[PDB]
Amino acid sequence: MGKKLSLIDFNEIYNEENLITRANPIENHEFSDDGIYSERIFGSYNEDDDDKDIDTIGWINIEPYYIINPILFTIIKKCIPSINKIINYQQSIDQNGENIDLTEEIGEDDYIGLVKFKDNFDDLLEKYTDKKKYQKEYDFLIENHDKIFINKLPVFSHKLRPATLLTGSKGKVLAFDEINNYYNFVIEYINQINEGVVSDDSIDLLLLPLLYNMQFYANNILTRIISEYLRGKKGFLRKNIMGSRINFSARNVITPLIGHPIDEVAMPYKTFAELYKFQLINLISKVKGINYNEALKFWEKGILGFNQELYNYMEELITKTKGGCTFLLNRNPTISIGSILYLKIGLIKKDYKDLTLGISNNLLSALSGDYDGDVLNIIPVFDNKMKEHFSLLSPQNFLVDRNNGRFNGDFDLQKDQILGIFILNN
Amino acid sequence: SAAKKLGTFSVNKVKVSVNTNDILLNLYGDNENYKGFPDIGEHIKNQIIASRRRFDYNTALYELKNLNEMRDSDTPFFADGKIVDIEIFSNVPEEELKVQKYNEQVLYYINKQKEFSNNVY
Amino acid sequence: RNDQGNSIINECSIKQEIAKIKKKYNVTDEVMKEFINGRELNSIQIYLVKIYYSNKFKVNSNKNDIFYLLYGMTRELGEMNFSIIPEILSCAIAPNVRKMNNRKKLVDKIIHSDKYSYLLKSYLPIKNILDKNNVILQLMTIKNAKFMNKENKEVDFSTDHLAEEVLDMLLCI
Amino acid sequence: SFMNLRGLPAKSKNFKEHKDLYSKTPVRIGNMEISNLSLTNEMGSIMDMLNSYSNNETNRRELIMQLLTGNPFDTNIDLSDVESGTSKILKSLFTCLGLSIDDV
Repeated sequence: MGKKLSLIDFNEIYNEENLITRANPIENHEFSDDGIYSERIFGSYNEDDDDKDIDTIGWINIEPYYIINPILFTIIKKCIPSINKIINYQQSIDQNGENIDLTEEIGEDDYIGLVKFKDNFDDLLEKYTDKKKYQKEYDFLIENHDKIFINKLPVFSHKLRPATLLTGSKGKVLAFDEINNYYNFVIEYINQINEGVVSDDSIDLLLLPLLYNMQFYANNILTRIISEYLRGKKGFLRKNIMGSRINFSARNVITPLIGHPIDEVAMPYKTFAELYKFQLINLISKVKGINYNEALKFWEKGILGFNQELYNYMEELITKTKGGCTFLLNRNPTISIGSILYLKIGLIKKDYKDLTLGISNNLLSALSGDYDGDVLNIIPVFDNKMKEHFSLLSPQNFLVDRNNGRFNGDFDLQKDQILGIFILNN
Repeated sequence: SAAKKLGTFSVNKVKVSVNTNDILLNLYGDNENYKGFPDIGEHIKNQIIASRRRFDYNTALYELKNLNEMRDSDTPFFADGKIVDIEIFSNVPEEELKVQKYNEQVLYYINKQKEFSNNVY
Repeated sequence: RNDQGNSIINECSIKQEIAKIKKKYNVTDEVMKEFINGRELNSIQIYLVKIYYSNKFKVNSNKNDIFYLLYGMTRELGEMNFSIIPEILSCAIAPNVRKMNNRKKLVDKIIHSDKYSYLLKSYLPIKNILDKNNVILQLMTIKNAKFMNKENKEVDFSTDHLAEEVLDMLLCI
Repeated sequence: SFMNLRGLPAKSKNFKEHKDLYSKTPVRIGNMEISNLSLTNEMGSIMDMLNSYSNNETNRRELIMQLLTGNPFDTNIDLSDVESGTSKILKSLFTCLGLSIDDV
């Protein structure tokens, strides 16, 4: 399933409120409400109170003359080679000039511009059609007369668009990303068509090359906004969609610890105070009884300097929780079986200056770490159903080898304890 | 004892800006001794050097009240140690500082620095 | 830009405050409709609401929340010597909204209050200049408007009543 | 802490200006992170976690609401089905490209 490609007709999609008119983005030291930097439709950059969402879509009319869509254009170039030349109108001397004066007529198919090519699109396709190589492309064109020509052009949210108005040292510089740049040209270019109200042949002699640059810039738009927005690891499709940022997280450096079973681990007081901030704020609101704001004040004072009462509160919290306030520990970069662990908090370190995370020695091999300075990441877990689901990630589950079904060697005794047991036995 | 031996110094430099809008708070001392930042001999307490309240003309009736106690929505600064040296750059005429009670400490320091410069010159 | 944490904390504080208002005077929706009696928001009125709950929280300005807040607030002062101010908060705003003058003798008496004197002491750094150009503290005394009560009544009283009771209200600040 | 223009977590400059006691810069989940979390047969659970933490504004808000009050010892979260911000912005990407959205 998923989000399916289809160049659905824009006319039934398009809405009158989102059709932008020609205007400069700025106006008298203020963003114009009619240009691409409109606040009427299109959000507010500094303010997030805009009830309308960031996913509003802007829109440009080209109904007068329909234009081939850029997305299928490359496919078009496949079905008909060098259609860029056919739409390229050099057959003109009034304004284009004599120039080369020698050109490839190719049966007068070339230098007819976009309008004529649209008029005889079927004939040109019949002229350039390979039943053995380009047949599939021509068939997919057959299923798609309705979508080849597009009458509406969309534009991204200005809040999504990182383009900003900086104040350069020379002067106020509208530092836009390149996107709207071409878009501006586009709309400025379309201005000429709605500027060219008067009818005369020489105008059309200039109007057709304007359509040529229209399609050229449309292809520019698609290629550019796919170059970086949705390409590579910088691209949006991999940076966020699969994995993203986490708001409840911390990271720390690990040190050995003894006197406890393998599963129990201890966390520094400061990081535990920050992670479960709202659990403590809840308990403190209940017990103090006053509103949550003064409770927030108390919690601030608590993280600022060591307090006995707050430590008692967290001790009660660890004692009385259903799941023991477990979390996920993962070791950058996780490339081995069970490189993530589901561990349960056992003790809060009392010493304020201590900031290292205690961990039992036997877990060193499974997560492939060392006390040399590795930085490991902790993700707390809250939902009870989540606790049950991630119970399969507990080290007790990893105790069985999913490879051979024997006792796991990574949880086997490490170096020093092997030595000591050897002394005891032999 | 050995760990007590491996003592190491550390020095930090931190700058704070005060505009016409934001004002300081009397974090240190009584009403008479208005000092938003510890003096040279003093040690920074509670890991906070100073703080500023964002004054507003409208919010002058509730938020600006209880100047001695910090409000929830303010801007503090965080450090540790003891003040070693202070350097102030002021772009405002001294008359305002004279009529500013919450700027007596900065005025005193400015006068001290100016006297030093006069003597050296 | 602005974190959601403190805002949601303020919202939950608002909700628990509404719960306490409901608990204290065994009120519900019907008495709420009686208290609003078709009235609408008054700017100086919501400003008073913000003053009274400044220590507790910041007002979100949601309509029904404000009206419940005034219900609790009005009754709260209804218990002690506050006599006329709750009557004014009961009234709706008349369309004569202006700023009448101040009885300077009463304001001088206000300055004479050692209570208000120690407030000035806590506002002394602000008092030394900001008040001298324009005292925001009593500026609202200039901003006095006219009210149109639901019980076919209008506000007509001496300013000593607010001079004293609102003084106590700043004592609650 | 402060969210970016995309309504997502992002680091800030408070730490350098000494406005934050701790560094407080969030961790991001990467390729093998999602992979290993999907080692367990709980893809719905992983999606729920991602939506509750950062992706969905409404879901994170309702998480804070439920979590603040209620029993501190027992947290019984309840999640909605509102479309996440990431999915909606991807929808904008596709529709403005000329692409579209059509499940099944």
